[PDB]
Amino acid sequence: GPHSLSYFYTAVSRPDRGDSRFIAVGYVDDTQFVRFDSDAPNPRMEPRAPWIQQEGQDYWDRETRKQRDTSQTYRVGLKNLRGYYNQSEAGSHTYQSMYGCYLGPDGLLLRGYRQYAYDGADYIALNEDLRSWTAADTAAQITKRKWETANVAERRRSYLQGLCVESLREYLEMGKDTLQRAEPPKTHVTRHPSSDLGVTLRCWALGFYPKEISLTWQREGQDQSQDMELVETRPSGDGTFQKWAALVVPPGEEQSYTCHVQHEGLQEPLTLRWD
Amino acid sequence: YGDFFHDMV
Amino acid sequence: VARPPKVQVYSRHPAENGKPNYLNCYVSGFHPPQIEIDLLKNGEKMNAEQSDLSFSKDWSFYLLVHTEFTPNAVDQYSCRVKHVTLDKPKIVKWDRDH
Repeated sequence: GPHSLSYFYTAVSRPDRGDSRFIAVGYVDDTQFVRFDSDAPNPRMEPRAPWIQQEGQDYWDRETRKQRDTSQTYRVGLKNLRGYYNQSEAGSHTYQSMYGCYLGPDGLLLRGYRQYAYDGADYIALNEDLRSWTAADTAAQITKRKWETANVAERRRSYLQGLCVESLREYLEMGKDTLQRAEPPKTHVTRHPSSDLGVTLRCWALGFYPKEISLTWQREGQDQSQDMELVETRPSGDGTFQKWAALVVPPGEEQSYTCHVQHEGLQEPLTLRWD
Repeated sequence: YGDFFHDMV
Repeated sequence: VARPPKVQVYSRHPAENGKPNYLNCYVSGFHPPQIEIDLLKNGEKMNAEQSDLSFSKDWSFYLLVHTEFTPNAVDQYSCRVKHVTLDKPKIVKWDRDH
């Protein structure tokens, strides 16, 4: 329901090359709008949505500076993390951070977050109150004390309540013709052979935005998600999304099943069945 | 706009 | 603790022969991020674009590999994925029903 601005950072160690790679991407809701890649020659923050291109040179210059500095600290940090976990230099390891703000209906911060992971495991996270940290193990406790001594939480809280929300608001207006116009799914049902005593009915939702959607199968109003195949919502490639839900039903019994679609761009729930 | 401040594990 | 990739192969629009389309291979839920995702035409690697590395709320990564294609009645398409969690490459064929 509420809009969000989020950034996703990935740093990976490369032992063979004796260096690391840092990749940052930025999103408004389900729409990517910037990237940074330390591996790119002369790396800069680059536009990845058309509406962000109207930002001036000061924006691209200053965003690029931020990422270059962040890239270096995440590279050095990979070295620390290997020492914390008694790891050799032979293996590759992965450090991630994500952070963002959700826009409340009053224009205030609904919820902000800042979290970190190492080799796919929660490492440290800013608590809901935006004033303290939770560390996952004895290694993360080293980081927590460093950040407490340096008062890092106050800066993260200031960013999340302030610049994050005001940036979100500026971006939503700049790209309002796409970011604030919900595209409803194009829906249909198909039938396919399955096995003895059973044909498959597949309910398609195609070309919708934003990503959140509800696809359910009902047999006389009763939810069938137990025997249902529900695929992960997937990108269309043009900024919209797709999803389907499929169910095996008895032959001749097709018309006793209904597919129900809920989407923000529909404004009224839909029912449909096999034709 | 990205968060600026020094980020050191 | 490494997580294996899930793979979907699909067209941007419902396929009709002789009409230009887009072919997508969406690979998600994997960790670590090192991966190789090839879209294949009759077994041969296509020079398809790859999205910027991103990840989900559970820290697992996702990538979209995609390219233009005009489906017909003969050409066969698939997606081939190699990841440290797979002892053999994972291959998913494209059909118009999924």
